[PDB]
Amino acid sequence: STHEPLEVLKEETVNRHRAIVSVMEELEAVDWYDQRVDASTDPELTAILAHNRDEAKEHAAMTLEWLRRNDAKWAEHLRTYLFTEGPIT
Amino acid sequence: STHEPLEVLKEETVNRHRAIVSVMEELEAVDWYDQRVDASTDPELTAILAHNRDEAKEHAAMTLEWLRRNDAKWAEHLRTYLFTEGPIT
Amino acid sequence: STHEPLEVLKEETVNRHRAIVSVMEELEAVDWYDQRVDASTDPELTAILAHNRDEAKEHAAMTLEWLRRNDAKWAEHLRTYLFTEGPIT
Amino acid sequence: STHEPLEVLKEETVNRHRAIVSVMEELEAVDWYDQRVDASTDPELTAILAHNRDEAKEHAAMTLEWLRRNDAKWAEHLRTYLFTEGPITA
Amino acid sequence: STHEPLEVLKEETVNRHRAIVSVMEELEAVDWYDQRVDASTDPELTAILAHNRDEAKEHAAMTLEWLRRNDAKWAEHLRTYLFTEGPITAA
Amino acid sequence: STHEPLEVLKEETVNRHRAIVSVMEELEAVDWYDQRVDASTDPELTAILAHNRDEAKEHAAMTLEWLRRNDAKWAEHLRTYLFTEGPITAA
Amino acid sequence: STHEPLEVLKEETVNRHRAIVSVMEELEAVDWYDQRVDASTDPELTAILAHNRDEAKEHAAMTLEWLRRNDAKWAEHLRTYLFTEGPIT
Amino acid sequence: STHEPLEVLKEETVNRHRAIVSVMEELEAVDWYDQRVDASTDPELTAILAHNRDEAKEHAAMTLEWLRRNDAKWAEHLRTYLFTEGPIT
Amino acid sequence: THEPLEVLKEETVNRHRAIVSVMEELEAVDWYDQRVDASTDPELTAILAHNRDEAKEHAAMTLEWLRRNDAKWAEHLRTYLFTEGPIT
Amino acid sequence: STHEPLEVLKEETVNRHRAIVSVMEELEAVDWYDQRVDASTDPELTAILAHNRDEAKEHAAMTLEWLRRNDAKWAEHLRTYLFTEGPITAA
Ligand SMILES: [Ca+2]
Ligand SMILES: [Ca+2]
Ligand SMILES: [Ca+2]
Ligand SMILES: [Ca+2]
Ligand SMILES: [Ca+2]
Ligand SMILES: [Ca+2]
Ligand SMILES: [Ca+2]
Ligand SMILES: [Ca+2]
Ligand SMILES: [Ca+2]
Ligand SMILES: [Ca+2]
Repeated sequence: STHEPLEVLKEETVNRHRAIVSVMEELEAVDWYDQRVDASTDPELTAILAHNRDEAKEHAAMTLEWLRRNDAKWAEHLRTYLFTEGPIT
Repeated sequence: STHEPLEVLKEETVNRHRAIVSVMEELEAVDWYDQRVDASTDPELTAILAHNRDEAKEHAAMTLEWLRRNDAKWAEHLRTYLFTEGPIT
Repeated sequence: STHEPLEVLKEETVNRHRAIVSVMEELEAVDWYDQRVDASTDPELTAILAHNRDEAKEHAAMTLEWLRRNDAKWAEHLRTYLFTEGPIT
Repeated sequence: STHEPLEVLKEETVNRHRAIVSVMEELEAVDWYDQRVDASTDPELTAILAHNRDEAKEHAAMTLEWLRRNDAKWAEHLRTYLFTEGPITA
Repeated sequence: STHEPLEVLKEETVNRHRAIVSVMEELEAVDWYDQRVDASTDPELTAILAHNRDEAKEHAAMTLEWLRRNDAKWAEHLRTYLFTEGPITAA
Repeated sequence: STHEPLEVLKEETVNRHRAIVSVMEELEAVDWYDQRVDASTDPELTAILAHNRDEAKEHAAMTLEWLRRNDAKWAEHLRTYLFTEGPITAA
Repeated sequence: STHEPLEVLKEETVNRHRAIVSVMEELEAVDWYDQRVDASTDPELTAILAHNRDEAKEHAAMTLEWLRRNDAKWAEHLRTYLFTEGPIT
Repeated sequence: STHEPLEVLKEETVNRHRAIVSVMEELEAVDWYDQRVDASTDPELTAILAHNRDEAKEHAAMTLEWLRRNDAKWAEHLRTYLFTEGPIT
Repeated sequence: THEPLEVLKEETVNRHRAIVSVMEELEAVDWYDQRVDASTDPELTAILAHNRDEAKEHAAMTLEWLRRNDAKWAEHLRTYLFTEGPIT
Repeated sequence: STHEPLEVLKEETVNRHRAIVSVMEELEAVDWYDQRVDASTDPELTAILAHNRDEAKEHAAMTLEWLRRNDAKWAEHLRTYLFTEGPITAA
């Protein structure tokens, strides 16, 4: 799944790759589920989709915390912006 | 770029979609630049890749804070896990 | 995301499409997470990956039950084969 | 077709991957056949498409049962939700 | 799924399109199932994969017959080569 | 092109893979050409596209006969459905 | 199949697009068949693959001639290079 | 980028593969550039797109000539159809 | 385009046409250069190398168009192109 | 991610591949961000998308300068066309 041969990648880079691709996939599921929630015409399906959507958000947050704890720039940049109140830029 | 027709999607669902795909694309850049930092045999190139990598993390962090502020479950789940101690699970 | 124009599709066919593609995406996550569990060299990440894997199984099971309740041949075939003993064929 | 190198995967993981990808592909045929069934304007084709659709559902059910027999969490989560009444999110 | 807009396609062209992509997908399943059958190390799964494989061949054959009945050049070319005996590049 | 590593695939499985992906690719061409035949506004091009469409049908037919000769379930199911009359799903 | 909306494309541009992608698809078949001919271990299959390879070349040549007749600079550049002797550059 | 293992491919097959994919990519650029030419509303951009378009045609023609010189059936079939009059089929 | 053309400004769409063109020429530059290294036929190698370097030229032309038509492209290309010393 | 085997590629070819795909990806982000900037109906998001858009341009320029320094034909052609006046096709 990597762009460079594993041969040249440090173990920490590959573990971070595993986490990053996990966040990406959960983010995608969040988005597609939210779209289906809006478009669904069956309320029983809509409740299932909306539930799965919100657990995908939890999966992403758990993996993002792992990245925060194992990558200094992630911790630094996440600390600057997350859980703030003023204008983001 | 959306999976359901825009006509059935709420405005704010589409704006969250724009933010989520942005975070996904910045996450992909972080992973790919990080792999290329490891594999590059040109130090001047490596310094550029590393700089771009870490700015992609900042772009992800800003856009993520926007998601947190505009989605009740992103705020709940991010609050649960980010900058915590002890087992993420 | 549909192969035929929404004008010619029954509303229920589109709802079933929303469910099928959700299950497919959950199955993909189960598989990918399980492969990352085997390959991970960080025990914390492995624990997150395994947790997300097993919740993806739950999401699939939930959505599959919706299909079962909303499609006569899913109900027939799932009842023939699930929770059985002896050769599946 | 695996995302991690086969050297690091347990044999059982790779066999479950084979089953999972099989279920995914049968589900996709189910969805596409059903959409084609709605859109077809040839009755003889529609009958073939609907026949193939419903056998794809059967292939998926067979492979899902194998997964249930070979994975404790699949067996648990399928047990909880399949063949129930009432809200699924309960 | 079509490469040209539906407005310019004849209805029968679109029906043949539906038949063709079905056959393609059944063929893809035949091939992947057979590879997984070779590679599987679990005999219970292998029996399932092989059963699904051969049912996919049936799905392809059924849809192929529909194409044969609804397209004269399919009928011509399938008649030239199927169920023959000699070298195939000569019939 | 294979979904499992070559070192676990039997040679005959890989040859059938080569034949199957060939039929799939010719089928794709038949469909795409036929759609372009409907949409084209230049008659000289249309005649070329149709010629190519129908030669793609022949390529698929030749390769299908190889499959029939090299796989007993292809032989069985194709014999059941090709060149028949009456409902296809009842043969 | 077009990258710009059909309503802004001239009709001649769309016909050339039909021809160009046909040549591309036939070129791909020539290449893929030639690789399979080299790799095949069944002589009866190989003869079929090679027959189809060389017909895909004929299809490409035919379609390219239509393009040549319908595009002034296809005609000019093909006339410059085809059927020459000496370094192509 | 080849479909069969390089170990079983003949040297000439791999070189023709490099030439064929090059012709394919130049043809694609001709088509996409021509579509952008029709749709562009900036005259300076349009001039660049058309200029690059006609050079991609020259690149394809050069590479096709190499194929003609290095493949007897390309030579036969191009000779049959290129620079002719009357019905191509 | 990733958003509907009806919500996009006309200049935005023209910059899209330019950006995707540069991207496709860059990809050709990269693929041609890899093929130049791997080619075992001398006349082919010369064609690939010629096509490679013309794609670079196409990219340069289309980038200049962007520079003339986007103030941030002009600023950032002015900051870094043709400089001495560390790029970061 | 290379199309030829790494064995046969010169090291500078692989490093230029790393630079080129980086530029492509930053360019893609410039384009997608700008289209999202046009289409966004939330001004706080728009400000983020637009800031990110303009930093992608800087990333592209930095990497392009590296290519210019490491490739004579990039240096030649960029010198011909960048920061000029008049018809671009003629300089
Ligand atoms: Ca605070
Ligand atoms: Ca990207
Ligand atoms: Ca996914
Ligand atoms: Ca499929
Ligand atoms: Ca056998
Ligand atoms: Ca094809
Ligand atoms: Ca023929
Ligand atoms: Ca391209
Ligand atoms: Ca125009
Ligand atoms: Ca030039």
